[PDB]
Amino acid sequence: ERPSDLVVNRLVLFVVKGTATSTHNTVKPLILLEELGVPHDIYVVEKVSAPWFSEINPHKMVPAILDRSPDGRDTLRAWESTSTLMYIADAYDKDGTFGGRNVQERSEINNWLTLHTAALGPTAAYWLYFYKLHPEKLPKTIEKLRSNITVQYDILERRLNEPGQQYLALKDRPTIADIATLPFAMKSTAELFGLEFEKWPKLQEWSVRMGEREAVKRAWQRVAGFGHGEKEYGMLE
Amino acid sequence: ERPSDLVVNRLVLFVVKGTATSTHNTVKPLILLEELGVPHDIYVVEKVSAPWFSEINPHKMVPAILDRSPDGRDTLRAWESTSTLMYIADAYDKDGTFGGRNVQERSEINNWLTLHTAALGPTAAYWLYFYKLHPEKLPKTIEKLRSNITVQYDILERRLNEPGQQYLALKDRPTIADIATLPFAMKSTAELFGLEFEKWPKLQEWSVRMGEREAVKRAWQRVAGFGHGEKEYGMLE
Ligand code: NA
Repeated sequence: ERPSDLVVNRLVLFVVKGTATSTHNTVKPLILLEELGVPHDIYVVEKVSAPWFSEINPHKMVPAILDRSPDGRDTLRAWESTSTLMYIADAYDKDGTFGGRNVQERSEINNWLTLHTAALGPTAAYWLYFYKLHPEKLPKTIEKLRSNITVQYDILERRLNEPGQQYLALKDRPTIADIATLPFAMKSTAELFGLEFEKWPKLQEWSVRMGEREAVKRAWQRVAGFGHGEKEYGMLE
Repeated sequence: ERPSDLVVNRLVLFVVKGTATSTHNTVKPLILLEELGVPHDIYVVEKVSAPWFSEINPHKMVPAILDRSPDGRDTLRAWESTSTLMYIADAYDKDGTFGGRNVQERSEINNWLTLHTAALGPTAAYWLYFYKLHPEKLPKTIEKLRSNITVQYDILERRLNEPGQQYLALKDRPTIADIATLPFAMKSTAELFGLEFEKWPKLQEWSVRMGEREAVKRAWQRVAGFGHGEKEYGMLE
């Protein structure tokens, strides 16, 4: 059984209480929702281990989405942060401004999106798990993961050093690839991993260029705030 | 400089010499090519570290694809196995048989495809890295990765126990989510991880149903043989 305040009249984004370590994945769909101006509600999950929530996301994590299918026939769900980006793009990015307009664009967008999904994303998640959550401290494993993060920053830097390459996928404009990558490829996160972000100057420039976008600023301010307003948990107003 | 035998007249799939542990990602786009009957060449890479290959895939791994743009005027690329699947479906699966025919299908395909890309895939990759490749054995790290594989198997098993859920994403037919998951969710790979696959009966059943598809059989038989024929490295005839 779902909670009584969980209703789907529009896209619902599931998040947890905003903290330094709880927003790096949930901010991704929120950025895209802000960029596209998609109507959405925010649901602050108290316990991701709750049975009702594993019905939405069997991986028991945020972000998750419930939305009405375009024809209204189904309650669609999206879970995994990359999958929330693909879903919002598919349902709402009519012009492929973030999703890609043609096969050529999508080919690079899916390359840089998947690189994050498969490499930087999971490495950073394992780095954080072993550094902070694992009952035993495994410093050899932690150091290898931190080393793998520098290799991923090395790839992103090489790409942003190519002529006219202002963004990861496309030269001209940011895509879901850029949105997926940003939270793990900015100064505060690099500082968390124990790295000096200035060592990747084009990547740092890119992070600032992205950070200056109004949608991204609005996303960061809101995700930090979720659960710390008049409502602690459940559907926000 | 690019090798003299590398030309893009059609889709070229980049692979390495076939072994039990070198083919679980390259097999994914090869299954989809076989399923759709996409004309393609195979290129056996001697050294993924070779500077010419890093210009194709900066992550210096297989699989990677070079192919002609829709209009045939330009060359495009896909790299990361999941990205190779998304590209082939975009360019060649116009009926959305494997890519998904609508927002509802694609929502579930992208959920189960991204779960593999973000969770089982990277976990299996780190497991193999620490188990064979890393210069010192780290048994606690390997144990935790193994345990995380069982948690991914538990999620897949829960899904395939849902009434009528014959495949991971859709009830009725396999998609790129199934193709992506299979190599890391079959008896042989389970045995390699030191797991008893019988503990996940619906997952084992699904693996056998996928394995009985002619395209999946053709892919497995071909990928094992790359680099063992009359031409060891370069463009196969
Ligand atoms: Na089943």
